Amino acid sequence: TFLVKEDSKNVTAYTPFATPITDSKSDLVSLAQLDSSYQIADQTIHNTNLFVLFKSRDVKVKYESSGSNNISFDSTSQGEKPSYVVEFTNSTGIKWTMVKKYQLDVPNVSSDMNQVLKNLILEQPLTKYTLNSSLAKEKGKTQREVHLGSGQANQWTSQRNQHDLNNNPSPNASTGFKLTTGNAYRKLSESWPIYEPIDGTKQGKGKDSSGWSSTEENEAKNDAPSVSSGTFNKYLNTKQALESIGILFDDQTPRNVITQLYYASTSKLAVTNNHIVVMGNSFLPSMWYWVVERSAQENASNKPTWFANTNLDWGEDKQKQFVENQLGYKETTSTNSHNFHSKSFTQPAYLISGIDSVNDQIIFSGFKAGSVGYDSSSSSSSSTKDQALAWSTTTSLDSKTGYKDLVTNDTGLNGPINGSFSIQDTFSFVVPYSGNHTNNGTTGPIKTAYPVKKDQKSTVKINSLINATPLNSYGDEGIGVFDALGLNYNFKSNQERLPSRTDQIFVYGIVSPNELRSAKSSADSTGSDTKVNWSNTQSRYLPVPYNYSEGIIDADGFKRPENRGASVTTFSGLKSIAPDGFANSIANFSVGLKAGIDPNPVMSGKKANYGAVVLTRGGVVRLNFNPGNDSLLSTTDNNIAPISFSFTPFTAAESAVDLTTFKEVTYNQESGLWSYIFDSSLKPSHDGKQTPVTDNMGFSVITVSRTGIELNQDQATTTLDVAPSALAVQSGIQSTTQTLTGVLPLSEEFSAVIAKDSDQNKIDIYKNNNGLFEIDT
Repeated sequence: TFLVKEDSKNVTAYTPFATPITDSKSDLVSLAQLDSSYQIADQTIHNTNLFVLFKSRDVKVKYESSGSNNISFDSTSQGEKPSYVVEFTNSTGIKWTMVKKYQLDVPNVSSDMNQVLKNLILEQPLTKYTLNSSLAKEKGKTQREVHLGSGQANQWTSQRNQHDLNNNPSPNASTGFKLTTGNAYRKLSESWPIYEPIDGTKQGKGKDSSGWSSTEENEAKNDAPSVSSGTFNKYLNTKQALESIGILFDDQTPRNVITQLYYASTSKLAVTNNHIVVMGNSFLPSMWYWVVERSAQENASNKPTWFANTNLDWGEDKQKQFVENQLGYKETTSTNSHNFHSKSFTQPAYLISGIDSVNDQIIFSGFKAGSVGYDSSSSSSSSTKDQALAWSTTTSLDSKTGYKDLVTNDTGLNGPINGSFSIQDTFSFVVPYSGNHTNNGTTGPIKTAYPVKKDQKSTVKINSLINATPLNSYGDEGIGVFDALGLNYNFKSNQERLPSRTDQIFVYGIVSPNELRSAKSSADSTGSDTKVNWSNTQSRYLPVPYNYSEGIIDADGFKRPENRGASVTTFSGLKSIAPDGFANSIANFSVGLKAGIDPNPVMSGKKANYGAVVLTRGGVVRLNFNPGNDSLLSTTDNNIAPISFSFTPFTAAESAVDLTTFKEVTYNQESGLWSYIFDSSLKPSHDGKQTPVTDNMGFSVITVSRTGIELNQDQATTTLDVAPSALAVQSGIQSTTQTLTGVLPLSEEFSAVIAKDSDQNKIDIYKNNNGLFEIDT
């Protein structure tokens, strides 16, 4: 029998004949002995029992920079509503009864962690209505402007050696983006605004919470009023959009960053034979995750593990350093120059695609949320004051071809180097040279350095920030756009896309029960921050489709003259033509990670195959694993890109689907097919211009199938050299009128759709032809 979620707290069971079981509508929130403010966040089936995640709309969390126990629930005003994971069972018809109830307590904080948190600042979440221009921030100081000062041009050649930028050919390379304007950056105790600038290069107060609350917020309220009578020339009102992505409010005002971080961090559920795993959502970053031992006592506090303590394998040692060297500045010749890199932490947040389990293994994926240092000096003063220190790390044109050599390239490892370079009859934004290489021949090794002057080394305060997108540098320049859309190509006979290693990074992997026990120990460590190691992980540069932006039509080394023009080179300039329910065409999104075991037989004496699929902006990604080792699939040749990742573009039908309305991902074990359910009723009621939405009705379903030569099929396929892929195709189940309840996969050859057009229910039976549906009236 199949289970259907009637609403935010009720669950109704159906027989395989698409008929509802009488007296089966159960209120699990009531059953779990939880109050009205709670609703079911995620459901999964393990060991035949239903595991349910619950989260309260009434949760309140505080961050107190002083003290030992910094992150805590606000007991005082009935905000001590932690999230719960409950095991339910059938005691027979359908009669649910609670087995175990686990509570997810806030994270513990060390002395070292709290020194980052004290001055940690966070970007306002990205919305359905957020533009390329809202995201855009004013360009920072030039490399020669930081280390040398103003009017120090054509003196670079003689002075670059002292500042340890020996032979560096890019004085004009940007050092980051200014934080005095653009999208709001807030402390964990501070709250985010309902307003978003239309142009971040001009409108906005960035990290200046004080300057916003005193003067700018009032201009914002006047321009972009809630419900319209408003002008909407400088600002967008996204209260409705914010609310639709899980933002909690005190009427009009959103709750502080820490509360939003908690509520969104308890979004997805995975269950193994000994552990329960809880991760965040795709909308806003997750700085932690929960590993709950299923053997935990009735009233015990289950604490999360920080991502800043979970050391991942980025594929290569160099790939990890790239991410870390940009997290902040080291040495701390100041005293309060605390950031993540200095306090010896790793990547602190991820925008989680999802989490699932196969053969007691946990599978995760997501994009790495951008994180960089920033200056907070407050005065003469430092040249980098009120600015983020981020840069492009895209592989140089002169680099060796072959995946391993492209990703290990020392281009932009310690400091910035990319810009704009004229090559023959075209151009590039990536530095043409690395090592001893120059146009004349060999000139001595090229050096890079963190954008901090060595004279101002002591009188500088480099603290930490976290972005709401997979973009590290938002500085309004050429290279920013090519790194975001994947428009950097080499010029050698065999073309190759030069990857970035900090911007639009997709991280994925498989976690063992012992790797999860390690994670649990780190959450329970008191005193020192205990470090975790996840071995079977990988990273891949996954950018947004270039054709989602107006003005770009191909991806080649040769670039047309019109493509050096400002209108299609900077963020504010760039215009979106993306149909996937996002106003921006620059930041990538991922959702619906679901793994499944292949029904097709494998060679005798070999373990059954299993993979995972996930949806990203522009296509479907497939994660390939070796079942004999329960590791990521790999191959002998390093020149070929990790065979554990595959990407297949979408067509106009799949691109048309609003990725922000993802409801549920299912997998049919007998078919080997994934059903991606999108409910249009998950749309916000009003635009950024407060105009009522008129397309929040209906649904859509996408089928995902395995393609390619699969492992251990025969004697030849015992090893692979090509990554097996996936295919996303609009199933044929869709509506613009009906409001979906759920989809019953009645059989391999049949499916049932439960919906309401005018309150009364309707059961639609569709004919299934290996993933392709046509209605049976």
